[PDB]
Amino acid sequence: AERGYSFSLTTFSPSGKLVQIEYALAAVAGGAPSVGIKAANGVVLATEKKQKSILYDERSVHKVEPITKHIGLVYSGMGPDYRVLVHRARKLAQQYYLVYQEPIPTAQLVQRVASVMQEYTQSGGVRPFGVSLLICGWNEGRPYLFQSDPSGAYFAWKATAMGKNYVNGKTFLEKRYNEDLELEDAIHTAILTLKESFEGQMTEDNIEVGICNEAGFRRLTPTEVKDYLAAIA
Amino acid sequence: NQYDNDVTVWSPQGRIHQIEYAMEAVKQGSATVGLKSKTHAVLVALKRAQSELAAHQKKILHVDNHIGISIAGLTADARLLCNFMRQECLDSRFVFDRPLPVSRLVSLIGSKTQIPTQRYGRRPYGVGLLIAGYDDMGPHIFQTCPSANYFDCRAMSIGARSQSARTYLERHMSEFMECNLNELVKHGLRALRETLPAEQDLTTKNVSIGIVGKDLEFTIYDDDDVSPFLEGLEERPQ
Amino acid sequence: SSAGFDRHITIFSPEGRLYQVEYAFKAINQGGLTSVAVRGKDCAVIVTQKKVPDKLLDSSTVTHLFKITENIGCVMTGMTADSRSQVQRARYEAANWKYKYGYEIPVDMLCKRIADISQVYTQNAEMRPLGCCMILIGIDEEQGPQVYKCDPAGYYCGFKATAAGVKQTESTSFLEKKVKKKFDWTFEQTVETAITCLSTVLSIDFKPSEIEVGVVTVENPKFRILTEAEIDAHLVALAE
Amino acid sequence: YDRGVNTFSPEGRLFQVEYAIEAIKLGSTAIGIQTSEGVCLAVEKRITSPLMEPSSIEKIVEIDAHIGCAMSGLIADAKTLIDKARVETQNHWFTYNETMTVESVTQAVSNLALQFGEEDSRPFGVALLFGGVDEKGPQLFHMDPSGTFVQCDARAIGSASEGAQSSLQEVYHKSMTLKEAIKSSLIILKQVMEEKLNATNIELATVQPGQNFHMFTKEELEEVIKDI
Amino acid sequence: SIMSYNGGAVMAMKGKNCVAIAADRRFGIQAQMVTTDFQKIFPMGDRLYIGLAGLATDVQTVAQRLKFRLNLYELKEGRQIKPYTLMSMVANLLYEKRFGPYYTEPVIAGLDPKTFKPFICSLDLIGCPMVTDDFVVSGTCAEQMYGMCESLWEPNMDPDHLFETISQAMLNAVDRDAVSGMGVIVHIIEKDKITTRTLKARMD
Amino acid sequence: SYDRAITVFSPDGHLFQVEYAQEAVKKGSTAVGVRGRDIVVLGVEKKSVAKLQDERTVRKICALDDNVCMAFAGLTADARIVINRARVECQSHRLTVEDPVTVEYITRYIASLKQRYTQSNGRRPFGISALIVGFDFDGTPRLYQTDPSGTYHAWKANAIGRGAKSVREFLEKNYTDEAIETDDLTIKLVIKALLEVVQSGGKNIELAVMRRDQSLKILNPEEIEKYVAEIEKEKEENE
Amino acid sequence: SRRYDSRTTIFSPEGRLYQVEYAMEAIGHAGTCLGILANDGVLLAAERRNIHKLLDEVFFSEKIYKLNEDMACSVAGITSDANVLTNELRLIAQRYLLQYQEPIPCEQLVTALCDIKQAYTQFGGKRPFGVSLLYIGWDKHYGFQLYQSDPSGNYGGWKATCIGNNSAAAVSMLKQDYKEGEMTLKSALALAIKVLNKTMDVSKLSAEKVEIATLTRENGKTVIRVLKQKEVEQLIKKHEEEEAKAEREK
Amino acid sequence: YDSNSGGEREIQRTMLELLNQLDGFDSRGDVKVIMATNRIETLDPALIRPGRIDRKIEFPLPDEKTKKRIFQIHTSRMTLADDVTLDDLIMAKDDLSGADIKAICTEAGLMALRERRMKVTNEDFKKSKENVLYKKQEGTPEGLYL
Amino acid sequence: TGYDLSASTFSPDGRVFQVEYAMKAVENSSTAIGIRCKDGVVFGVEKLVLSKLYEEGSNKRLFNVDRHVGMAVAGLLADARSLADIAREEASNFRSNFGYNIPLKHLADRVAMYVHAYTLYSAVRPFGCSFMLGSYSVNDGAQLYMIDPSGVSYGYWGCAIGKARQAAKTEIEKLQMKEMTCRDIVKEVAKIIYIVHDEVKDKAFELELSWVGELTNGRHEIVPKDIREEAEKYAKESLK
Repeated sequence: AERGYSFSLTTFSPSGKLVQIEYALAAVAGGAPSVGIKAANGVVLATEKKQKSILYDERSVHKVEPITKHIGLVYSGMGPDYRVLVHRARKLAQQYYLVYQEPIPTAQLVQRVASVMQEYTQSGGVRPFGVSLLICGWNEGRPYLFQSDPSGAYFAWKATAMGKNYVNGKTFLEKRYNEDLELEDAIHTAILTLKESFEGQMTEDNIEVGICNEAGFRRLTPTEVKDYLAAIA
Repeated sequence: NQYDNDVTVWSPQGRIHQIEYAMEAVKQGSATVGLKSKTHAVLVALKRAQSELAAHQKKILHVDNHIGISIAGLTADARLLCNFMRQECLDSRFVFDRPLPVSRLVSLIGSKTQIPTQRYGRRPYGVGLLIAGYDDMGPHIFQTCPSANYFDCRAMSIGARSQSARTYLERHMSEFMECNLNELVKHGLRALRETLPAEQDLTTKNVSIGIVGKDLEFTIYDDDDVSPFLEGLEERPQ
Repeated sequence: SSAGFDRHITIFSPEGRLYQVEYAFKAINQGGLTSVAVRGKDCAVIVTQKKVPDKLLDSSTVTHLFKITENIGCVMTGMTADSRSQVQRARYEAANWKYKYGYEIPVDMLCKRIADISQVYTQNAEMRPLGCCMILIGIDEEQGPQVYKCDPAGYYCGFKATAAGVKQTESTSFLEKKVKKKFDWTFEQTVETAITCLSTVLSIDFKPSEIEVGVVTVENPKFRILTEAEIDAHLVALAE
Repeated sequence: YDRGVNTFSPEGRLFQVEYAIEAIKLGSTAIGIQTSEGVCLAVEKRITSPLMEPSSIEKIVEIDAHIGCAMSGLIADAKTLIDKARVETQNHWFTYNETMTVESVTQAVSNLALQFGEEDSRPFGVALLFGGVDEKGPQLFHMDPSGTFVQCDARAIGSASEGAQSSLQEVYHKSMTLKEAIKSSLIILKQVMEEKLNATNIELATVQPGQNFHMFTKEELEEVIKDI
Repeated sequence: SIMSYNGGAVMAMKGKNCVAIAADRRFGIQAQMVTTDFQKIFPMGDRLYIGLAGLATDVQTVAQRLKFRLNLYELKEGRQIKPYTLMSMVANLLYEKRFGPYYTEPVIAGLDPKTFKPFICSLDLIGCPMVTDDFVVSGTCAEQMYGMCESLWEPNMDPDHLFETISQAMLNAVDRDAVSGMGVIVHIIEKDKITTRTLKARMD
Repeated sequence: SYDRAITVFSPDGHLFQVEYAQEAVKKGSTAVGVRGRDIVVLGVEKKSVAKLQDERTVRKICALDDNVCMAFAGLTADARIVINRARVECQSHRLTVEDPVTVEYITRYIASLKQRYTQSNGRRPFGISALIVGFDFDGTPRLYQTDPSGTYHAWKANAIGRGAKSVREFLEKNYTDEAIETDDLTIKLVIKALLEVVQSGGKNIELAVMRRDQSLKILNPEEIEKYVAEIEKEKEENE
Repeated sequence: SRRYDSRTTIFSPEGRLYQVEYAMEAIGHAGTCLGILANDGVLLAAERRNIHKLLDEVFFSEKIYKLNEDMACSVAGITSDANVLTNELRLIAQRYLLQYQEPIPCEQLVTALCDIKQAYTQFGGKRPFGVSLLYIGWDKHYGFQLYQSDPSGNYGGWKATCIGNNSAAAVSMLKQDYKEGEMTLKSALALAIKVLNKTMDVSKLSAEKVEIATLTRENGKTVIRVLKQKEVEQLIKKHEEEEAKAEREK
Repeated sequence: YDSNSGGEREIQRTMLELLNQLDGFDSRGDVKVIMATNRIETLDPALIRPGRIDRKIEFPLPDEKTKKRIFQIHTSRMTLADDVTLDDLIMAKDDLSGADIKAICTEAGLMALRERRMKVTNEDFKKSKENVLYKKQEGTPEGLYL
Repeated sequence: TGYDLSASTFSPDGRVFQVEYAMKAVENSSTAIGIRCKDGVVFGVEKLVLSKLYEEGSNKRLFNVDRHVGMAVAGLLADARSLADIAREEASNFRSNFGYNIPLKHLADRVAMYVHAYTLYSAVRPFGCSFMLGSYSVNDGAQLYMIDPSGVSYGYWGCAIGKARQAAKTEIEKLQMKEMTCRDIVKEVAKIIYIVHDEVKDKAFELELSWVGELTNGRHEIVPKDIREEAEKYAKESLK
């Protein structure tokens, strides 16, 4: 039919479930653990980066790639198609910034990106993004933490977790983390739930903790990571 | 059998069967023999009809003043290239105010049919054109195939069981270079008379003949124009 | 698992795995080459070789050393056909940054813009993934040299010393123990360890004319490589 | 083993073109006749139920004032070719101040005979009977869905093209007058129709240089009927 | 001139806790009047207005095209519209045609949705934003607008003195000058309530 | 496995997406219609009204103009497409050359548009049909039909849907040439086919009659309620 | 590329649409909504499949998405798949206000969005929308109106709806409740409470898992009342006393 | 596929053997062959030629006349509490095959059997009918199957 | 099982079946070889004879793309003329924007990017032509490059494609090549050309020869048979 320009490859199962989009969740489950916590003043992110060989230095490749000065973010699962939407979000966040003259909230990043991310899944010939994005930041004085999925559905969680055994770390973040706590206490339980599936070795390069202050996002260097977590949590 | 589905697949022997299947359409055409001498060239085709009352389908048709051609195989893709054949003619006749030598002219047709033989979903062009034209160096006889390979020769024969004409040609085609137009046309039809079944004509209006020369403009000869060509000949043996 | 015609195109699988992409693993095996990257304090050294089945082989034309920028060169692996199409694209975006930006090129993040074009190759509907593997060095101001090895999955990768390929798996095993512990690296120390890390793999140890050792050190920042002269001297220096 | 339908099969030739020939089996047939005095053509509307209106479906349309035509198989398939061919002959009379006669219509349709394709669409299986009067007098031409134009003086289409032409090729000897072929066609017509001949069953196409146009008239259609 | 074709003057004056904006009700071609009931300033959002001086087409065109992008921003984000967001929303609209730009003198004076703090701004026809800490005046004659108000407006003006100062300012300008006239509408808005009064002007 | 072609078509002698679309036609809602010298009558049934929903949303008859009426049988999805399509077509026709072409322009529009709708790639044929209703100029009636192949044709009677609706057209042939000379019996034919067609509920039945050049209005349950009572009385007069 | 095409757009041999039949199986699952006739107002209620209490619920209206200050639409289906249609119809409703300056009527608003979902079904082989959402509003002509969208490109608009799975016991009860309109806006909401309490899977009528938004016709503001869940609990316990009063009969 | 058979073509070749048996060579008398299924895509164009080339049947879904004649005739032997009227039975549920009309009547006297013979509870009967009413009312649309 | 369908997809063994079928597709064609001396580059083409077939000096695979460059091609002839026009159009772009001789290195690189690109897409198909590129200049010298359908760009002093005889390139090392002046080279190659490729397979054949170098002052043309005539003169007496 028609051209061959990559019409949609996504069909509906007899039960109505998505075919290749649900398979992208397996890459999220087969990915690396990433956690984040929305409590009180700001949002705190705890990711996991471990070198497969001793020749890898974590000082070059950074897991945290903040979209805006006040907006941080992390990801889970799969890189190649991740940097595509990242830089796309850098170009897309400018229309709201140029026309409306304002440090665009994370909620608008959720509405615009997930709409294009859903349109990307609707477009065939290309594999859907296997990346689950945790969107955070500070807007209107009250921060936010939002979780997306390969299908584009956006949720809101106080303390969320993704990757291997994400349902087990979600219950720990449901119990150990409740109501709201200070960013210092948020970093504590964010590393404890990350040390769940983590190996028996935790150093400055093994875990990196991002934090979104009310003053705007500030990415902590591995220095402060080894100072607070040594002696993790 | 799952690896034979598409066109892009090369055979285990390394050949694309789509060109070979287009070669079948050229073989099913009428028997025709183009030829040239060292002075004048003569091409002969055969007319076919589906029914008795149906007028015999013409093959040889005039395009350029000094270039006559026959046709076989797909008529659709032929008439397409036919409008493209008129184009390049009037092109050099307008800008350059001179005709196109058949050598570099057919090189454009071979490249015109290269794209449809490559891209997926495109089809080759079954083509029976036998081109006879005069540049400054004299006549030339080329051939046309869906593989887009034209070969310069003195004579060739294509169509149904036309290989029998080459067998008559290979000895005679070397001796047909010195003969003037008159006996050449009747010796020309002597090649195609074994290509038809020997038990029937071979009438006047079922055969196509044309003649072109350096100073002679190509004119289509058919029906009563073949009567002087068919007269004064000997019948085939038994 | 596989269902339908998914075997005949480039897309995901019923289990979410990949076939085409994973068949590019052995796409380097037909070339049968090796490249190992070693970086020092102020220097970075690349080691490569070539096969000479016939005496008609020209050293200049079959040379596997590719020079992107005067300051920054590169090297490839696998089939050399897919590598050359990526050579001009590495030169293209280079000249784009030299023109527009006017300085020493994204010594760190250049692998992101290259892998982006490399991902477009993979992300295309029907097109060849181009399994050629890109390897770059780098030069920055007071950052020391840099080493980067990119793979044609569309991602950026680079570190101090990295070796990936057919036999490069055993080469990194020696580099893990050789670097640390704790040690420093000088000019000739990185050149001498370029063979020893491969010495854990094969190292037939024959005339150096076939092997090509890429080297970049900061004195004059321009990348460059000698011809046949002192490379053999560095080969006899490491063996006492 | 269906590849692209355009791909020149193992035999080999186009699938859809080979299929479109069978599309003539689902529709009615006609009978062409040509003579020095004029060209007469007959058809059958194939009325399934009396609810069918005779003037609603007509198998004979006149492309140019002096040039008639006959369709085959479906209706709307030819209707796109029919109506667009009327624009052709009219622009020819604009540029050259003379209408296309029986010839330049053929090459006009022969150029578009196969325009179909998948990339860069579907060929019609309708056969066309081209009538008219050129400078050479009354002429009738024929073409097939395959695209090759071959001159057929008197041609029949439809599923009866096999049988109707077999006896028709014998009677076309030049010693036959036009009036003898008129009543010779209705002999084959009453054999190929299951329903008794009535005013709504069949129509006639007759074009002559002197009598025109004509086209065809009304109530003269019923005169050839009762004579069956 | 282009702005003098339809004429009109938009005078927006900020008070202490409130803000006032005024525009004449005269609508006519050149010196010939058409109707005095035409509305220039249109309501935008809640407790926010916009002044417009220029071709009556760009008055209706922008205000309707602004209403388009107005809601679309508010429907995506339930929060309000802000005078800053609507300010550059006109600037992006006036910049859609660089060498073809619409001819208008937009004046946006509206209260902050968060607090009672008023805000005033005025934009060029090409989309150039401009803000003042006292008042923004746009109209045919700039001599009576800048001359009077500089000797009239005060740093702290309550709604009582704010409306009466611009009142006599329009009375002395219309009864003397020519172009403007035929009634003037005044919108004085505060946090508690919205007040709209129409000044008396000559009918000739 | 699944082995089939699409377009076109099959050596077996029948098309695929065309005559199979006729199954999506015959399965459509049962509807009838007739033509007359003054008042033309139509009908629709088998809408499966549950009495709990609004009848105006399920209405199967629209009007491009007061002169020409639209009657279609099939799914209501592609309906508004054609409604938006055809109304703009008859609009742009109203725009230039104010006097419209009579009955041969509009009947060949949807027909030829549907024919080329099966022609170009990336176009899926419609599985619905339609029958034009109205009155020709100078007091003549007009009716035609749409075919999946795009062939326009004029019927003396409209019979589609189930076999029960085909009897409504059978009863029209029993009126011979003269009948009916009163519009009362012509409307009663729909009230009589109400029992025969569908479930005989007296609900899904809807009709409108256009007398000469007067624009028709939907029948209110007064006239049609009075003509429903005479339908059973007229059948009792034959006993 | 003919074998790789699964013929999504093209029909099934059985006469049904092959892609749409598997599409509406997701509508029978996932989203759950309801509608009923009410005088001088209209009510909407939905139950979340996200109802797990670990969410922040900072989105305020979620399944209730409000397209315009005067109009809301209850969505059943995938969120972001619907969010493409939300802003689209929101702009279609906004472009209507641009060339008109008058609220968009509900009739042509539904037929405009259903054609957008239909375009992908008829050609392009694109993934059709599996989102079926409701419609509410008011016009000066027909007044209160209710509508529904179908994946095949058809408007499922009626004066009542069953979406998408449960509410079963209340469904047949709604046919016994078919008495048309009333208010007392709290009385019509009381009827909606016995629907949510009885027919819920865990029952108990969880207040945090459901949200009720009501549109009150007002001239000319047309105030939409969005309940803050503080007055929902007293509305829940309002009819629970009436439901306990209804069982006093037998 | 079951156990070691095939799968795929071997299930087809035993059906091709089902042809060669039934084709068939050589059988004269009867053995009258009658085949039935829910949906037949199975028989090849070759298999239908020997049989059945004459008569194969299709029964459309029943109408109000058939369903009333289905249930009244099915209940001619045995009714429930007599009194059964078929006017409101086919009018209430619209529509579905006469299959489940016996099932709702199966549970009708079954639920009344808690009273050991005869009784009808208005609040319970319409509540028990709600289970089957919703069962068909879950999948009501198709479509608009049309 | 169908892994050879799409040219954009890999194979279970990790290579391109479309290229593997394209490599042997050139082998079935008649032999076309090439060699380079010090001041020149030599080309050659074999013309098979079955029945007649046609006029001698027809459809010769030797083509002239540019002043200093030439084409010795093998495989399907129509695909070669298409690449002949592409190389001609590419040579036209260089003589236009610049106006001097196109270097043979980048001229082969432009075609290397083309032939490689058609193998990447399943829409188009790979090339069944493996040709030879060689040139000589006063400021450049004699170079010869071997291009393969896979898209690998490289060159040796000599290469052989077409039929599998390959014995015609064996005697070249038994004779003076880089030392000779390219004049006598023409007749020195043709000795075993006649001997090998025995008459059992093909009864008759015909040989074409072309040369470009210093004696022609950079020009490329087919060496005539009458001048200097020593081409086929020494070839008939060298068969023993």
